[PDB]
Order: sequence, then C-alpha cells, then structure tokens
Amino acid sequence: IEIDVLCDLTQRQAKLYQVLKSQISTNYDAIENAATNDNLINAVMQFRKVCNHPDLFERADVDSPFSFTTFGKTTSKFTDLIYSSRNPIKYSLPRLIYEDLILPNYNNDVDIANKLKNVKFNIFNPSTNYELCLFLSKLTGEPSLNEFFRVSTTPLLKRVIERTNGPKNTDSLSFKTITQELLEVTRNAPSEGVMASLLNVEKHAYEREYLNCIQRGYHPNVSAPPVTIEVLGSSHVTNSINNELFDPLISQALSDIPAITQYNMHVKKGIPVEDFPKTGLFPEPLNKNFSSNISMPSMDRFITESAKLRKLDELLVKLKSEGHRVLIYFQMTKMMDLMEEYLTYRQYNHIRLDLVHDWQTNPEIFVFLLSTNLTAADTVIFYDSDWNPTIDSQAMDRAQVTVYRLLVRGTIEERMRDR
Amino acid sequence: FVKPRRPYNSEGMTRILRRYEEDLFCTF
Amino acid sequence: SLIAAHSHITGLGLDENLQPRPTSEGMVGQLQARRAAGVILKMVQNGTIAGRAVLVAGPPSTGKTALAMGVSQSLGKDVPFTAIAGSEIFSLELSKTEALTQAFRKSIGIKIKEETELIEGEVVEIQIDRSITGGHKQGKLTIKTTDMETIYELGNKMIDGLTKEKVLAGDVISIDKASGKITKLGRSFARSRDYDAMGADTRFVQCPEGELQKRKTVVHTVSLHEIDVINSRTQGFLALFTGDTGEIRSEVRDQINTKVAEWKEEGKAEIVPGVLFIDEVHMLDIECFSFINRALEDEFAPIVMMATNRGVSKTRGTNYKSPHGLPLDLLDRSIIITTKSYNEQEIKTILSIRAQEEEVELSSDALDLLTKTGVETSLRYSSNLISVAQQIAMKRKNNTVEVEDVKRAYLLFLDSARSVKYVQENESQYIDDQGNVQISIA
Amino acid sequence: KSLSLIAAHSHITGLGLDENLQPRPTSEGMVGQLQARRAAGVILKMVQNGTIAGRAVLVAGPPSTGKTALAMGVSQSLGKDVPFTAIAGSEIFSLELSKTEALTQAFRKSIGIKIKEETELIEGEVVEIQIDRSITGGHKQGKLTIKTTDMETIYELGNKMIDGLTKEKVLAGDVISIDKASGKITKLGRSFARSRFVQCPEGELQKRKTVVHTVSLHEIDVINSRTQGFLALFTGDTGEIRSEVRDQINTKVAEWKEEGKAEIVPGVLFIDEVHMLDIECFSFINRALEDEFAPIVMMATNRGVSKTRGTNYKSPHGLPLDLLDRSIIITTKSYNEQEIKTILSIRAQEEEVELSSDALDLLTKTGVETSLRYSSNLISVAQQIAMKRKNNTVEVEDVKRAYLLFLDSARSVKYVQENESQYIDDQGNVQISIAK
Amino acid sequence: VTRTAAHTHIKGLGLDESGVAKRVEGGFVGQIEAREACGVIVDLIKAKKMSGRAILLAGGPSTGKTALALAISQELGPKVPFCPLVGSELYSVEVKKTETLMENFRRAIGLRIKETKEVYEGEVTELTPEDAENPLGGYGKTISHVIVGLKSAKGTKTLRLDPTIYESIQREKVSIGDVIYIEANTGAVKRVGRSDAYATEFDLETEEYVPLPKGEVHKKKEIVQDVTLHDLDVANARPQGGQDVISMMGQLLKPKKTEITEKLRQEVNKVVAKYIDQGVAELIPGVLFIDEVNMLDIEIFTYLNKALESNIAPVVVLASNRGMTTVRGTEDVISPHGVPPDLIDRLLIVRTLPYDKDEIRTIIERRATVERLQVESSALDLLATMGTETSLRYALQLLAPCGILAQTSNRKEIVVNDVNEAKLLFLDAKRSTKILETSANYL
Amino acid sequence: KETKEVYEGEVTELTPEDAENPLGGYGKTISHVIVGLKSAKGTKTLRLDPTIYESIQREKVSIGDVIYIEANTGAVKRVGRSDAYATEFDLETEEYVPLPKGEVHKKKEIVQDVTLHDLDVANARPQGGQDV
Ligand SMILES: Nc1ncnc2c1ncn2[C@@H]1O[C@H](COP(=O)(O)OP(=O)(O)O)[C@@H](O)[C@H]1O
Ligand SMILES: Nc1ncnc2c1ncn2[C@@H]1O[C@H](COP(=O)(O)OP(=O)(O)O)[C@@H](O)[C@H]1O
Ligand SMILES: Nc1ncnc2c1ncn2[C@@H]1O[C@H](COP(=O)(O)OP(=O)(O)O)[C@@H](O)[C@H]1O
Repeated sequence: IEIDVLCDLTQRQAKLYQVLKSQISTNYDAIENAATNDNLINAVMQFRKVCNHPDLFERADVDSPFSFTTFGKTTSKFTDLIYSSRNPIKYSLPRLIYEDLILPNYNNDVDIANKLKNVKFNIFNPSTNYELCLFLSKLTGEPSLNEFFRVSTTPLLKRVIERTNGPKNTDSLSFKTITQELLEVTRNAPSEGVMASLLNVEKHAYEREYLNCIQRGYHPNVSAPPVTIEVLGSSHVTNSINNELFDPLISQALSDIPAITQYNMHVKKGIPVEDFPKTGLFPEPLNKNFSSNISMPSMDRFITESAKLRKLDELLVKLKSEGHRVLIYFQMTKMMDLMEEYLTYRQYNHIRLDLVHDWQTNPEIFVFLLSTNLTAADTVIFYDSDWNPTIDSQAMDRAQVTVYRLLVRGTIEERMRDR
Repeated sequence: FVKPRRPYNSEGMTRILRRYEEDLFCTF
Repeated sequence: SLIAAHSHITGLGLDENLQPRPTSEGMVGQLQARRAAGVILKMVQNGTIAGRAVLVAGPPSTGKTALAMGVSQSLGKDVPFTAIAGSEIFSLELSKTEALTQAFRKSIGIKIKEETELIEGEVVEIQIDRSITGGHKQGKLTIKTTDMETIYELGNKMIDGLTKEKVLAGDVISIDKASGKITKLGRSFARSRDYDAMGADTRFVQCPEGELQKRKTVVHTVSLHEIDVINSRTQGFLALFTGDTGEIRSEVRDQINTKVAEWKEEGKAEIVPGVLFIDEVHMLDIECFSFINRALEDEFAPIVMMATNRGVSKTRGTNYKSPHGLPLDLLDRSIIITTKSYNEQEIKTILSIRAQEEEVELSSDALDLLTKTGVETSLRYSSNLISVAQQIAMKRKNNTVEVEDVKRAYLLFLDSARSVKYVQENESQYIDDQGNVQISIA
Repeated sequence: KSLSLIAAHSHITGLGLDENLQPRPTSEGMVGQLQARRAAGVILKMVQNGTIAGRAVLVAGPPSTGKTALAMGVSQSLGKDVPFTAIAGSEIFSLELSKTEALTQAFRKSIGIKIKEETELIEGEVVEIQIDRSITGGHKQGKLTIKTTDMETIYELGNKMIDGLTKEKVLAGDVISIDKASGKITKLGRSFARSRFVQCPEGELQKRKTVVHTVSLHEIDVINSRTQGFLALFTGDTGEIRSEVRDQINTKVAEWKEEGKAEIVPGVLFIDEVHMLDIECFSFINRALEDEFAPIVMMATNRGVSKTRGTNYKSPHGLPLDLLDRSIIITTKSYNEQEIKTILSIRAQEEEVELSSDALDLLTKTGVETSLRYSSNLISVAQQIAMKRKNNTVEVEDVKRAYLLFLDSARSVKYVQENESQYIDDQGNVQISIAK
Repeated sequence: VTRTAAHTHIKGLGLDESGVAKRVEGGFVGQIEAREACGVIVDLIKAKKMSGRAILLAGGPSTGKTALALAISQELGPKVPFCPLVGSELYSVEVKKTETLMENFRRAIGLRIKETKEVYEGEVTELTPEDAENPLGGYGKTISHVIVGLKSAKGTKTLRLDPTIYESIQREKVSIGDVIYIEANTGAVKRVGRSDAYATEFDLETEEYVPLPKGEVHKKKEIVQDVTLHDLDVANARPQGGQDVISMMGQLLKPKKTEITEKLRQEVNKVVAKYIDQGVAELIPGVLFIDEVNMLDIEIFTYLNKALESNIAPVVVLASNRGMTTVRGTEDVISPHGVPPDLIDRLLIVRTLPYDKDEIRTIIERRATVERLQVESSALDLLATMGTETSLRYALQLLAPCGILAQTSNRKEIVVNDVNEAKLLFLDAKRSTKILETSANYL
Repeated sequence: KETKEVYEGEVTELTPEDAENPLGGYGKTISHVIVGLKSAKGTKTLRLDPTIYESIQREKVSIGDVIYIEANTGAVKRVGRSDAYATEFDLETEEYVPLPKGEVHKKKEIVQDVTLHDLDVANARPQGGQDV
C-alpha cells in the first residue's frame, strides 16, 4: 500500500537550496521545526517550492551571454530589422585632433609625408629600384615585377583575402618542399589511400571520437561590441567608422552571397565567376551547437532538473501498461508545469479539475491532478510528504491500493517525513 | 496521417545527378 | 612496434587477493611495492576516491617506472594514464600552474553514451545541388536495401563526405549519423557502362538485407582537457593537436565542470578517473609543489603517482634541502611506496626475461657472467650489454650467445666506474672543470 | 559618484587648509601632520599655477603616517578634469612593455589638453512621426513633429534622417537628441506619458552646446601612432610607441597652444612604493623630469636606508642620491594619542559605527600600543560582533572580543616564536606530529 | 556512489544564531575561536559595505586553514563570488603578475543584472533577398535587403533585414523550415533547428526537432544574469558579440591576456553604477582566497598594498604555513608568515591551533563515515595513535588502503590487521626520511 | 610504396558532350567529357566523368596544354603548354613544358621516404582548411 520512495537532489536544486539557506539564514533548525509543526510561512513555502521544482521558483529562460549593448529597443506590410548595437562605453574625441592630425589639410602635411614615405622612398619601387625588383623576381619567381610594391603596401587581411595566384615561374629559386608535396597530393584525394590517410588523422580523430554531435559546454558571460568613438559635429568620423566596422570586402569575405543572387549576377547579369567577390572564408565551427553562444531551454533537461519529476517520468515509463492517478496536494502553480511536461514529448491522455464520471467511463485517460467516490482508480501517487494525516486520509478516501509519497533526501521534506 | 516533406528549393543552383546508367552535370 | 626498456611488463602480476607472484607478467621481485601498487590500482578502479598523492621512492635502476608501467598496463583501456616528466612543466607559452592543470585534466576521462543511426545500403541515386561558387550545397540521396528504399536530405558535411571517396550508384555504403562517417563498403551493381576516368577496383559486396536504419548506442571516452580546449575558442580542435592552448581561463573550467556534473546527473555521461604519473618529480619548482598541494584537494583530481630517485637533496626554487627533493607539506599529503634493491637471483631473472623478450638466446655461463656483471656494476649495464653481445654472436655466425661474446661486449663498451677510473688516470687528456686540457701528445 | 564602497581613504575629501595655506587641526577628513599638509598645499598650488614643470617631491616617513592619505588629499583637492595618475612601483615591470616605455606612458597620462568646441544639438520630445512609403521603396518621405516645453515644430525629413530614425526606433512620446552633422540619434527616454521616464526638455531647440574635452597626451600618442588604434587605450596593447610620434605630438601641442585652440593642463603622477623601481628606472626618471611637458611627480616610500633594486649597495629611502638631488622631501611624522583618537572617530563616523566613549578610549589605547591600521580594522569587526548580539552600539566587550579573535603583528610574532616547531622555517623544517 | 575529496565532509562553519561555535557540527571539529572569527568575517562580507578588508589565516600544516576558507565559501552561498587561488598561479607567461592579481580582484566582485531581450523567434517560411542593382561597386554588397517570414504559435510576421543581420542569419546556415531565434540586442542568431511540422525521419545530420515557439514574434523577455566585473573588462578589452568585422575577426584570433587599462575599468565602473542607479542591477562583493601566500614575491605584495586601498576591492583571505621566514624576492627581510610588515599592518591575523588526540580521532571517524567505511574501535584507536605519532593527513589518507585491504579479504569492517598492513605497505614522511638517512645509493 | 596510375600528355580536344533529353532550366547538361590526350608514341581518347569538367574550368585547361590526371582522384593538373603550341610568337608568359615521354596511361610504383616529424608537422597544421 504506502510505498514512500526516495530521491536525491540535483545540482540546480542543491544550488537553489544553498542560496536559500545562505540568503535566509535565521536559525535554519528553527525553520526545520517550524516546517515540522504546521514572516515565517513564506520561507517554508519557498523552500518547498525549491524542493518541488527548480523552475517552480523562477522559469529557466535562454542561456545567452549578457549583451553589453545599447540598441534601438521598442518601448511599446513589413517591419524592418536593422543592426543597431553600440557599446555603452563612449570615447569622446575632439574635432581638432581628427581634423589636424589624421585628416589631410592645407596646413597639414600627412598626405605629402605619406606619399613620400610610402611611394617615393619605397625600396620596391620599380621606377627607382628596378635591380632589387629583378633580383626578387628571380628569387621568388613572380611573373610581375610590381608584386613586391603591391604586397608591401597593402593591409595583411586585405592581402589574405585577395591571394588568388595561379602561375609561377619554373626558373626560380623557390622550391617545392617535401611536406608541401604531401599537402598537394592529398588536396583532393579519396580515403583509404596510404598517403591520403597518413596525412588525414585529425579528421579521423574527429570522426572516431563522435565530435560531430558533442554538446556545447562553455559560453561567455558578457558579449560586447567595440567601444564606439563619437566625434560631435563631423560626418567624416561617422563615414570612416562605418567603413571600418562594416568594410564590404571583409564583410563579404566572412559570409556568402545567396545562391539565387549568384544566379542573378552570373546568368542574368553576365558577371563571370572570376570577378565575383571572395566569399566563404569564415571558419567552420565544430558543430551546429558551437555556432552560437545562445542556448535554448531543453525540454529533456527540464525533466532531469527536478529529481521528483525525473523519477515520476521514469515511473510513467515503467507503469505505462496500467492505468493510475496522480495527486499533487496543496502546492499550487505546479499544474501548468505538468501540462507542458506531458504535452510536449510524452503525450498522455489527461484531464484537469463531471470529470469524475468521465474517468469512471473512459479508462484510456491516464493522469489525475485534483489539488487538495473515485473507486474506479487503481493506483495512487502523491506529491507531498507526511503532513497532518486528516487531509491525507481525506485524499485517500477517493482511493488495488498502491501509494507513492515521492520523498526527497537531504532537505526539509524528508526532515518532516521523518518527524 | 503523414507529415509532409520539407520544401526543397534548388533555384539557381547547378545540379550533379548520379544515377544507375549515366551521370549528369547540369551547369549554367 | 619496437622493443623498449619496459616492453616485457604486461601488468602487475598479482592474484585476486592482491598478492604478488614471485615472477608474473614480466615483473619479478619487489613484492611489497607491487602489493602497494595493486592497492593503488584497486583504489583507481573503485573511482570514488579522488586526489590522492602517491610517491614511489628508491635508488636508481630499481623499478619505480617499471612499477608505474605495470600499473598502466594493469589499468585497462578507456582509463587515462598521463605519464609526464618533471621537465615538461617548464614552458614558454604556458605557466607552470597552467601546464600542471592541463596535466591534471588530461588524466580525468568522461565516458559519453551517444545514440547513433546506422544506414547501410545500395545507393540508387545521388542528387547534389550546389551554388555557382560551390559554397552552399544541398541535395537528396535515394538509398535502398532489399526490403525498402528511402530518400534522405543531405547537408553540407554529408555531401562533402560523399564527394571524397566518390560514391556512384550501385555502391553499398554505410552512414554513421552521429559521427558523419561515410564508409564505402563496395560496389554491388557492376554496370556495363564503365568510364575511363576512375581507376577504382572496388570489390563485389552482396546486397544488404533487413531494415535500412539500425539504432545503436555507442560509447566513447573524452578527457576533460579536450573539453576545455574545444570550448576555449572556435578552432580548439586544431589546438588539441598543435598545442596552442595558451592559458585557458578559469571561467571555461568552471562552466565545463558544471556541464560535466549536469551530464553525470542526466545519465548521458559518466566520469572515470585516471593516473597522472610524474617521473623525476624532484625537477619541479616550489611553486609547482604549492600548486600541486592545493590542486590535489579538488573533486576532479586524479590519482597522482610520482617517482624520484634522490635522497635529502636541494629543492628547486629554494635554498634548503628536503627529503626526496620535496617539501614537507607535499610529503604530508603523500603516502610513500619504498622500492628496494635486488639480489643475484632477481637480477638473473630480470636479465633472463629481458633476453627472452629481445629474442636473444643465452647460455648458462653467459647468463651467470651477465648476472655477475649486473651485480657488480649495474643491472641496466648488463641489460644493454645483452643486445650488443647478440650482435657480436650473430657476427660470429652462431645463433646463441656464448661467454666470449659477453666478454667482448664488456671489453668494447664501458660502464660508469671503468670510465671514471680511465678519466681519473688520464686527467690531463680531458677538459676539467676549469677548462684546461693537453691536446698535444708531447 | 560611480562605484564606491567604504575604502581606507574614503573619509578624505581633500586638504583641510585655509586661504593662507594654513592647515586646520581637523578639516575635510584630515587631522594632524601640519607641516606635511602645508607642504602638500604648496605642491597643490604649484600644480594649480601650471607654470612649473617636472618637479619631483618625495613623501617619506614611517608606515601608517599618512603618505597615501596626503596623496589622496591632494588628488581630492585637485578637482575634476586634472589628470591624477596613481600607480604602484611594481606596475611598470611589464611583459609587453619596457620599463622606460611604461614610465613614459605614466608620465604622459598626467598631462592633459583642454579643447572647447561647439555643437548644434536638437533635444526634444517627439509628438509624432509620419513616413509615407513609395510604391517600390526607392524614395521615402516623412514628417517629424517634435516639441519642447516652449516650442513645437514640424520637420520635413530626408532619406538619411528616415533611415536613422527607423533604426533606433522612435515612437510618439520619446525624448530624443539629434546631432545634425554626425547623424546620431540618442533616445534619452520615454516622456511623462502614463499609458525609462524622463521629463520633457526646456525650449529653444537647435541649441549651441559647449563641450570641454580634456584628452591626455598618452591618448594622442596612441591615436597619432597609425599602427595603434584607440582600442589599445582600453585593451592596453599599445606596445612601445615610437619616440618620433611623441615629438610630432609635442610640436603639434605647442603650436596649438600658440594658436590658442587648446590649453595645457598639468597634473600629478603619484608613485606609491617608489623604492620598488630599479636603478635604470631612476635614471630614466632623472632625465624625464626635465621635459617641458612633464607633470609633477609625487613619490611615496617608507623604507629607510634600504638596498636599491638593481644594485648591490644601500641608499637612503631606497633611492640613489642623483634622484634625491632632483627632489624636495616632505617628511611625515607619527601620531600621538589625540590624533589617533580623532582618526578612529572619523573612521567610525564614516562607516556608520556608533561606539561608546570608553570603547573609543580602548581602541585608541590599542592603536597607540599596536598600530592605527589594526584599530581601524578592528572597528568594523567589533561592529559586526555588536550587531551579532542585537546591539546597535559598540561597547567595550565588543572591542575586547574583536581583540581576542583577531591578532595584531606583535602578538602573531610572539605566538609564532613560542611555537616555532609547528611552523615552516627558513630551512623547510616542521614537526607536524603532536606527540613523541 | 559519490566521489569524495579532502574537503567533502565540510558543510559550513557550523555556528549558532549568536555566533558561538558548537564543538562538533558542520563537519568541523575544534578550532572554536577560528570558526567564530571566520563567522564574524562572513557577517562582514554579508554586510556588503566595506572594501579591501583583508585577513590572514595563520597556523601550521594540516590545521584547517583551507577548511575554514571552504567553510566561508559554503556559508556565503553560491551567489557570492568565491575565487580560490594559489600564490603560484599569479606567475603567468602571457601578462604581468600585477595584472593577474587585478583580474582576480575584479573576478571576485559580482553583479546581478536584469536584462530585457528583444527577440524575433519563429519558423522561417520564406527567405528572399533583394539584389543590389550594381553588385560590383565595391562600396555596398550583393544584396540590399532580405525578406524573411517567421511564424510562431498564433502569430506570423515578416522582417526586412539589412545585410549585416542576414549575414548573421546565413552564418548559422538557416534554410526554409528552421525555427530560429534572433536576438536584437547584439544581432546574434540562434538556429533552434528543424520544425516538427514537416517530416522528421528523412534527415542525415542528427538534427533536433522543435515545436513552434509560444507567444507572438518580437517578444521582450527578462533574464536574470550573474556576471563579474572581470567578465565585463575582458569582454570590452577583447570585443566579441557585435556583427562588425572587428568583433568577428577577434572571435577567430587566439585569446591572450592583456594589461587592461584603468580607463576601461573606470568606464566599466561608470556603466555598472548607471545600471545600479536605474535599479536594474545589484552589486555582490565576494571573496578572493589565496592559499600558500608565501609563494608571492615582494612585487605582488607591494601591488597588494595599493590594491587593497581601492573602493571596489573584495574581501581577501590568505593562508600561510610559514613562521619567521624571508620574503620571496628579497634577501634579508625576515617577516612573520612570509608576509611583509607593510601588508601585515593591513591584515587581521586569525590564528589556527593544532589538534589533540581525541579531536584527531573524531576527525578520522568523520572522514571514515563520509567515505562509507566501517572501522572497529580498536582500529580507530590505532589510527588515532598513528595520527598523533606521524601526522593527521597520513592517518586520513590511509583509510582508503585500509578499505581496499578490507574488501580484498571479503570484509566490510576495518580490523587492526588491515591498518597494520597499511602501515607496513605505505610510509609517512618521517619513516621515509629515516630510510633516506640510513641508505648509501641516495634512496 | 604506392601505385600511381595516371593519364598525362598534351591534349587534343575537349568536347563536353551533351546528354539526350537534357532536363530543363539548365544550359549544357554534360553526359560525359571526352578528352583526347597524346604523348610520345601514344594517343588515347578518354571518356571522363562530367564533374571533372568544372576542374577543367578550375585549372584553365585549353587545347594544346599538357595536362595530368590521376585515375583514383580524377583531378587534372595543368603542367603547361606544349613546345609545338607556341603560337604567340611575340609575347607570352606561359611555361612551355616538353611533351611527356612514354605512353599516356602509365601505372608506376613509387617509393616515398618521409620522417615521423614530417608527418607530425603536416598533420599539426590545418590541411587545406580554406578559411581566413
Ligand atoms: N620488478 C621488475 N621486473 C622487471 N624488470 C624490472 C623490475 N624492476 C626493474 N626492472 C628493470 O630495471 C630497469 C630500470 O628500472 P626503471 O624503473 O626504468 O628505472 P628506475 O628504477 O631507476 O626508476 C628497467 O629497464 C626495468 O625494465
Ligand atoms: N592625517 C590623517 N588624517 C586622516 N586619516 C589618516 C591620516 N593619516 C593616516 N590616515 C589614515 O590611516 C590609514 C593608513 O595610513 P596610510 O595613508 O596607509 O599611511 P602610509 O601610506 O604612510 O602607510 C589610511 O586609511 C589613512 O586614511
Ligand atoms: N577542524 C577540523 N575538522 C574537521 N576536519 C579538519 C579540521 N581541520 C582540518 N581538517 C581536515 O584536515 C585536512 C587538512 O586541512 P587543510 O586546510 O587542507 O590543510 P592546512 O590547514 O595545512 O591548509 C583537510 O582535508 C580537512 O578536511
């Protein structure tokens, strides 16, 4: 008949219990006998709420980094969405510094000195240093003598994006190394070849360790954009900042053109594929889980967050062959959690507290609630510990007699049961 | 009932069809 | 592989009552240390006891690392055994405490259960739709077994795995859904239309029958340090092999600890502990010893075995001398296994085991001479002399090794004491501590 | 205000000095040290005059005598927009910066440039926004009706105003601010509509606003270094700024002062525990104090005839005699019973600790026999002991309990020396066993 | 069943409501005055008023200083940030030691923020881009806008995205039929996965299948987030989270510690004080624990002298086994506990006393009960005599070999023969040193 | 030791033969690619896969170039132009390789000597990651 059954405490339940015991304090033993004998009552009810479900205390929303942003938020046919994130930290720069030290001016000399240092006195200039360019072209094997001046006067990321070089001079001192040859033979090579498999071991370690389906464990706590510099009364600063943060070559390189757009430029507009902007250079993540730091609240996690609910769920897994009835007792606000528990993955036929005659006529329904004669029921399961037995006996007056008092160890609930 | 298939959009994309007898490369 | 110095040790040689046999599994003698190592091995195999420091002490050429390799061989598979020396901690890209943390977390394993669908069948049709630049890839795969035939939707990675190891129609292939593994089992059609491009000579495979999708549960072990390196940055899987994991932050470690506790509480994963073995532990700094003292008190701390062969010696990073080169607060947290020297019979049995492992046939008197030389000079000296005596005997065109081969190898190759005596008798011929030498004959 | 818990120098609001630079006995949280406070007022007037460059002063004395308290008083009496750079002596031993480069950055963080500029701003409360979309969307037109407490107007918006208002979504009832030239719209917040909350701004829309910017010379050095963005002002990876950039910045600042477009604000570089620098840093300071764009350097040390770092000899204050030749030394003295009692009463008044007169006398006796910092630390734990017994006033027994529970330096030394076998000595010897 | 460590048996300080210490409660035995002083310090931390308060736990080896620090952390709760540290951990090869100390100082100070997130979540129904009329200008991109239709439960709306938000969309590989989650605060997109409205048995990429999100599209949800000041400092020093190319390339670079300037810390403090003044965040000061504080050299102590005087510094607790020892990095500065007298003057030394025979006996008993072992009374008395003779830690660490030898002989109890055999098999430091002194070939 | 089976030589024709009833909405759907290779004393016409044809566009293979195809991988390799096909008499930057000797179809056993450190270095770096 009565089968008091025990459970452990999960990690989130233990964390909430410890933070409640540290934020309440005030003679926790007196709180224990206060919960035994029945401000003061609200602490007991919130401790029982933590004991029932961690999500009974606060709902578990998305797991995302804290956005250190100021953006356009609604204070409350299409509605457009524009990226408008900015750092709350603002660096104020005067107009004098920008217009006298960075921008060219008639009284300034930054353009003249920049051309003198970068073009006129460049050692890779073929107009003044043709011998060095010829020596470097004999060394490297570059087909163009202007490649050294172009490479030495370009940004390194811009150089990385725009390296599409096909031919090389064979009569040169640039040599093909052994390891580079082993790289070239396995650039496009099928598996189970000896040279192919001897140099592809990282992919084999990826495949045999099942790293394609491993979940993400770490996300950062704070995500922030770069510090926005504001200069009052200057549109040149805004234009330069927008050209730097949203440079179209780098933005196109770390992304992809849509496929119908590629069809429109290539076929409809006649643009050759060689003149397309370079795309697809963003590195692939480990999984789809590692692509973003936002984590959705898992329904399967919600079962295992509470040991009571996890043990109840494996009990309905065990006792699915025989009809029964579940009882929640005095704890409010735990109903809708059960409705979203049993109407997402494990769909059981159910009613919400007429329906007594519906139970006594329909046996395919599975779950009762009736928060505090029903002789058609066959197996009862409770959700409260050993309180004053008057309302407990009134509950079992409804009524085979199988009783389950899901008890949780290491908490006030088991303390009061023991009392 | 049976749930419908996901909509498959392949507009503006070259096709490589490998079948039992012949292989095709429908390009642009 | 090749024959190393500890290749003969295939375990610990202990009964079910943790009692060591006199000679078993390549280990002979050292009974108390072997029994203590069996107790340590049972404590590791229990898995409920964390962060215990074990020190193995004794003279050189005694069997501390032999005992550690016996523990490692008796440890079993899917249990980590990180065997490092004391010189790996001193690094240019990592701190001493960070290198010690990575060595600690390499020894803790996580056994993960995954659900996998295996799809083995003949390919009817592959349709691959790619973009103009080839970036976006999608398509369909009509696959078939002898009972039913289905059509699947392909992603980017599955198409990338289909292009390499080129699958045509009529090929029997296997699809591992949880790992993205494409395994071409072979070709079952053998069509008359054969292209001149491929050089494929795939074997005939019978048509697979039964169901197309088979559910199974796979089990794989991943160390903790792999999980911190993977979650530390974007391309952490490259850093697992390049070793460019520079000073992983403590926030990553805390989140990985909470996530693996959640994986333990869900039944998806379990935590198995392993052994961190540190050979030549006297080489560590006092800062390393303090970090080891505080890192042994962690929940995710493995069993630490340390080996040293030094008496009351100077602790590195300090100005005083301590027993075993280790400070007393570290020795307070450690239980010391003592290893003792061998007699004639144990040295003879070790040399016979080493000669049997090296496929070297010794006579009785050659083994007696090798035992006497091992007792007089060193066991490692005679164990090294075995191979060159075998080479001399094979140069003499006889199969076995005689006494004169051992005498010739002893005359050709010197030990420590003979070389010390030859240097001391000819002191002017060698560069001394003051950098003085007489190169000239006259 | 910013983030401020109660710290060691929170009670000091400046130097308690008169108009004749005479120190009051108790004013602005500072008691005692009349000669030291008058010398600090003289140094403060040297900073406020702005005509004297590169003066090094040394605040020397025993520990817990108020050298850092004097520096905090100078910093609090300096005011706003005057650069006060307080660093420790160990902060300049960097892994990615040389020590002279870190000293250069600390020197040039303490000299500011003051530039005043005008900006036209439109700060108003939005009545309504209408935008009529086209058939396709090539052109967008709109009217923005905005108001203040005094005015009310309607604006015919262009395309860029419409794009900058749809992004950063502004509805009716929002107080916003618009910069017309830069095209930046800042939502100050929701107005007083009952349906955050900010009041409707005053009238005269499109007003001239004078902004006064104080930018340190290190920031202009980082900006003018074309390989360094200003994110290195926050990330800290400036990485050995070249000298020629600093010469161009000095010439540009001198020509800006000559043209009248900017002013120079000298400040104070405070170095706590200046004995921790080595001899090469002292030589670099010895040469770098001669610059025209050099701040006034306050240095604090407590060591007396100590070994100079980087050398093998001993020097007074841990500083070589060529550095002490370039400096004038302010000497702080110890405190008597009355000054210790006044400091403890001020510290108790700051932390909202109500304590009795005999408890104050006991804490003063403890701070005379032991140390001022030990009693000032004992005040808060005695208060916690007092509220543990549900008492709002610190009695004598609370101070006695705090003295029993928490030890001072001399008691810890005596208790260690009586039981030296239980601790780890210089040789690493300890007897962890308690018997036999 | 449960894996146990050296400090598993300790649940807290174990004090009364008046602050007095029960002799055996909370997993603690003895150290009544030290536990009372730690409780006073815990109440001082819970006051959340003072800054830079520093105490020192002083005593011999194996006396319970780290036990008291863990008890302080357990009594404060998981909300209060506790940063355990070793003095050797501050020596980093990437950045200076003072920057590491300041980073741990900011790591020990916490913040609890309520954050409102604007969310566009739902299943993608249509995703059509509008191409630019001049694709190869070099100033814009190949597209101008992207129309995307999202339906949630009882709601459907369409969005016109600029190419930056669509770039964030397409880097998640979003197709038709994917339930997605766009965060308008940063532009970050989460692909929840395939909708269950279609067939879910024809995929090969082990994807998850989710229902339609409840409520309307464009929700505003409130999240309670617990961060530290160091999290904000390292997020602003290395910017990731924006959709500009600097944030995205800084995602892909190798992370490396940098000397975070005082200007960034003051700006972060200003933003946090603005968050507090709007009543949306609360400040939770915490504890930085430094065990083996003797390992710090004189430069870290000098920087600690300045850093304890800050108005945002946490409560710093330290531990040391040293007596009258020279400070590291110095030559002749003999100081108590290896801590210089300038820092000792800023400290409050909490003494910790050694234990008696019966206290050692009940400590062994509690460690045996927390490890699920049964020990006979005579074996417990022999373990107590061994603990008083050799060391307490040697007696505690010999319990597991005793359990192994007990379960080897098919017994649950630990007899005197088991602890005698464990004494014979495993050696303490004194017997090992006696073997070392009486050996020839440097054992 | 490994076996390399290759077809190399100067090419003679490149006809991407179109399929019968060639679907709809696509231009020039290729059923197979016919490549006519010639070398010293040998000339072979090869019927390749259609998907080699984009590789034909990748390496810029035209009539008169000396190309090189492995049988197992099916990847072309433009070695250069033939010496006889030096049509641009005045100015050209092409690398004119001689016509290769022996038959077009050659299957040879080659031996490669590496070290274990070479394997470790080649496996450590990302082998053709094609990212930024
Ligand atoms: N009990 C043993 N059984 C077999 N071989 C042993 C044993 N003890 C030592 N050896 C051999 O002696 C040699 C030295 O032992 P090792 O542990 O490697 O060095 P050390 O004892 O100086 O740490 C090893 O090659 C090992 O094979
Ligand atoms: N004259 C003073 N008036 C007020 N408070 C003082 C005075 N002198 C010292 N203090 C206080 O005593 C404490 C320790 O003094 P401190 O400034 O550290 O001296 P030092 O830097 O020489 O060690 C500080 O918190 C300081 O606020
Ligand atoms: N009062 C106590 N009650 C119970 N266990 C204790 C007590 N003091 C110390 N211990 C135990 O002794 C061991 C040594 O304590 P620890 O603080 O780590 O060493 P130390 O005091 O040298 O820092 C710990 O594992 C702890 O569980």
